Amino acid sequence: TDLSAQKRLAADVLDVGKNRVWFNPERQGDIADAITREDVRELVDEGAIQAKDKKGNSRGRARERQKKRAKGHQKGAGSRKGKAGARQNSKEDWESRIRAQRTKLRELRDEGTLSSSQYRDLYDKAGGGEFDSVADLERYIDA
Amino acid sequence: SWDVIKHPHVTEKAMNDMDFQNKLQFAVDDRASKGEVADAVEEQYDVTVEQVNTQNTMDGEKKAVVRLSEDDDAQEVASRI
Amino acid sequence: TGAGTPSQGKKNTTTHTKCRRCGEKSYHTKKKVCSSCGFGKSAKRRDYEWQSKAGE
Amino acid sequence: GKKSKATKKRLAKLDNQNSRVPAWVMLKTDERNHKRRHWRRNDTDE
Amino acid sequence: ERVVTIPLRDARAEPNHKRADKAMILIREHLAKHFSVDEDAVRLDPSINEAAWARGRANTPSKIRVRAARFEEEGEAIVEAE
RNA sequence: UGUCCCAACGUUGGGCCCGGUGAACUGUACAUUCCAGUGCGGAGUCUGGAGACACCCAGGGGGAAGCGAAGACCCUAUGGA
RNA sequence: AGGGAAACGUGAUUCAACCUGGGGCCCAUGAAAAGACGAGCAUAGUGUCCGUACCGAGAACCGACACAGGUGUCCAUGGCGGCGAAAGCCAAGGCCUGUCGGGAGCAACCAACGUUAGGGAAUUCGGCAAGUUAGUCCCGUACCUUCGGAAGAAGGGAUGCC
RNA sequence: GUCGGGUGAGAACCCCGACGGCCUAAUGGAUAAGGGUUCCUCAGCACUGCUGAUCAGCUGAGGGUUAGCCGGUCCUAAGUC
RNA sequence: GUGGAAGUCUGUUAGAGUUGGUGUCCUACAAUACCCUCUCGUGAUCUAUGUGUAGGGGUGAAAGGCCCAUCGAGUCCGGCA
RNA sequence: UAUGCCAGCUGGUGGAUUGCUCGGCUCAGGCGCUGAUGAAGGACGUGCCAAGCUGCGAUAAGCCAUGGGGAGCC
Ligand SMILES: [Cl-]
Ligand SMILES: [Cl-]
Ligand SMILES: [Mg+2]
Ligand SMILES: [Mg+2]
Ligand SMILES: [Mg+2]
Ligand SMILES: [Mg+2]
Ligand SMILES: [Mg+2]
Ligand SMILES: [Mg+2]
Ligand SMILES: [Mg+2]
Ligand SMILES: [Mg+2]
Ligand SMILES: [Mg+2]
Ligand SMILES: [Mg+2]
Ligand SMILES: [Mg+2]
Ligand SMILES: [Mg+2]
Ligand SMILES: [Mg+2]
Ligand SMILES: [Mg+2]
Ligand SMILES: [Mg+2]
Ligand SMILES: [Mg+2]
Ligand SMILES: [Mg+2]
Ligand SMILES: [Mg+2]
Ligand SMILES: [Mg+2]
Ligand SMILES: [Mg+2]
Ligand code: NA
Ligand code: NA
Ligand code: NA
Ligand code: NA
Ligand code: NA
Ligand code: NA
Ligand code: NA
Ligand code: NA
Ligand code: NA
Ligand code: NA
Ligand code: NA
Ligand code: NA
Repeated sequence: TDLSAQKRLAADVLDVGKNRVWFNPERQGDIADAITREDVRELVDEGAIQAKDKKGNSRGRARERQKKRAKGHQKGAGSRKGKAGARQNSKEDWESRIRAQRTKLRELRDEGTLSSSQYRDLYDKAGGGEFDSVADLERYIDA
Repeated sequence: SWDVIKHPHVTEKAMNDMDFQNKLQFAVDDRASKGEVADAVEEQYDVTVEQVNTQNTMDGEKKAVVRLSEDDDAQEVASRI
Repeated sequence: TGAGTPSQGKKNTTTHTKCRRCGEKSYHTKKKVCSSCGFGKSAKRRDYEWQSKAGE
Repeated sequence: GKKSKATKKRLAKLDNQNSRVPAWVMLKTDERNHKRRHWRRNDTDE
Repeated sequence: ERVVTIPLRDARAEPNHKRADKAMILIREHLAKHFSVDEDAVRLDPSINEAAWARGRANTPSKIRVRAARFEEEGEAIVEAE
């Protein structure tokens, strides 16, 4: 018996990789006689032909690590591989910070805490990189 | 002068088209268009051609898959030849 | 790179083809001229006296 | 490659010439196809 | 029938990446000798095979307890893990 | 730091034996040779001695001025480029 | 509608494709033409001719061969990893056809290679070959210089897990 | 690769299952050129296949490629006639 | 601090190249290959397809390099015995 | 007396030799243009089964007429 033709057919009918189709060792003779796709579907319905299950990589160990790293662990000098600027894009970080500080000053303005002249002064200072962060900005604001 | 229809292309597949789709397959002169095949077919067998599909074969000949109207029956038209 | 074997690999260009006029596979499809019969270059057929011994 | 209708006709003929001398001709002639061409071992024209 | 312990120390004479194969041969050779039968007549139940190949082709276990039975009209042995 | 003193052990694939498949190089003839001599002055074959029972397996290549290429060097040609 | 044995989800983050902006550079200025838009709607008729198989490569291509060579494009967003389209490991998919096998602890010898005490270039034309060093962070850095550089100079320290 | 089993006159290498592995810009998927029927089916082993073969890209016979909306076709480019 | 310049750096990203091993091979896997090592890798860059230049002529970041395994004057046939 | 040397015998391999000639080579006489009224050449077809050659051209190893020829032919 040579069921290689059928393998090809079952894989298309079951819509699966040929390597996943399973032929019951006790029914080679019958499968051997399967000539048409329909013959195949029929043997499929009798469970003589089935499709093994595809695996997936377990993300269990990945998740635990993900937690430790999200909490601040496993990132010591001994765990870094890329240059600093590689681990965190300096320009990208500046865009983050400067936007925060510009959004902050924007709120205090509308909010009334700052006069369009104080704001202007602070905005310009921020664009000039005078505040390390929003907190630092607020601090400076309070004289 | 060359004739349009050469002869009926009768093979297992041709049968399936005839029994399940009401189509007739023919070997036709490769200079013939779908239009010509349609006409030539109706006049020879007295039927209503609905559609024609052509294919220039690796046999040097042109094959035409002619579908008849529900009004006509391929199985019967072919049974008289 | 070797001009030999390794340079044979890029040879997938079609040039000389079956000639409409003489039937030989010498119609250079890029030149549109037959190297065998001259079709595409000369109305008269390509022929030369050196295609045979001088006294024949 | 994209073949034309003509080219296709030619390849077709070539394929047909690639058949064997029918058995009956053997008997009728009281006793080879010298134009046998394999696709891999041989090369067609054009 | 009986229960036998097959030593597979001799599979180390064969290149390491191919121990499994050699071990499977030793097992058949062993039964054939100890059960006075032709190595042709020795049938190893897949269990045995899976035991030997458990850690791959290169890491076969040094021994293997095998259960075998002898009989029939041409003489033979059927064996399996234990 | 096995480049070396100075080599060792081990790993894998060969190598060796078995089944199957199955070329080429090379061949005037003869040929078990060795030491000397002699010869166109660089001899398995001449001369004198010595040695030498036949066949086969494995080896590393001393000799056949080994095999491969009508010497590129040099000179000659009322030669070539 | 379809598809699924079934359930036949909702939110989020980062976001290839795709869309749409801003800046900078040229002693370099980055096609053309058909066609489309501009220029509505109903109904009906027509839409012929050629290609379409398969391979696309450690066997379907070129290389005399089922040749370890050569041969263009797209998939560059599958998971862990990590700077990464890297390694290493693993999915999906593919494969056991880089297609002869059996046996000897399996000697000499060879090819690839691991480890060698003490010495440490004595080796050799020559350190050829092999080896040492290494990622990341902190400290620190000479001569010289066209002031750009030299520079990762050198040298010192740290590095896991919970 | 290995153990079972299937077919067969014949099975290490044709097929089924399990176990063990290989490939991760490729040994996966879709294609251009080029090839030209190599595609599928049935029947075979004198040839071809680095051994064998019940297998095959081999031998023989049949079958297979369907388009208004995917390409060509149309436009024009270096340039060509 | 921002900005992100460069025939700029590191880099087996893809791709291109070819320094040493005078390794493996050298009746090859191969009439220029295999492995490790090494160079370039935003540019005078690499690359597909199309197209132009023809033999005392092309093309040449120049080696007398290259013009289909053919180059200090291609190849084919003829002069030609 | 293994491995083996020389000659022969039987069988083989091989295809010389002899014989044969549907082919060549050369001389000699006769004759001599074809084509847009589409030649020569080529391509693809054409047979019951048809791969090659020959013939032929969708009227496709052929159709018609006249003469010859003759009981066979495809
Ligand atoms: Cl912007
Ligand atoms: Cl297409
Ligand atoms: Mg910056
Ligand atoms: Mg079509
Ligand atoms: Mg050359
Ligand atoms: Mg066929
Ligand atoms: Mg000489
Ligand atoms: Mg000289
Ligand atoms: Mg001169
Ligand atoms: Mg397709
Ligand atoms: Mg192969
Ligand atoms: Mg030491
Ligand atoms: Mg010294
Ligand atoms: Mg010395
Ligand atoms: Mg070195
Ligand atoms: Mg097939
Ligand atoms: Mg079969
Ligand atoms: Mg650079
Ligand atoms: Mg680089
Ligand atoms: Mg070009
Ligand atoms: Mg010079
Ligand atoms: Mg040539
Ligand atoms: Na037909
Ligand atoms: Na071919
Ligand atoms: Na060593
Ligand atoms: Na020697
Ligand atoms: Na990733
Ligand atoms: Na094999
Ligand atoms: Na600045
Ligand atoms: Na190299
Ligand atoms: Na010249
Ligand atoms: Na000459
Ligand atoms: Na005449
Ligand atoms: Na014929």
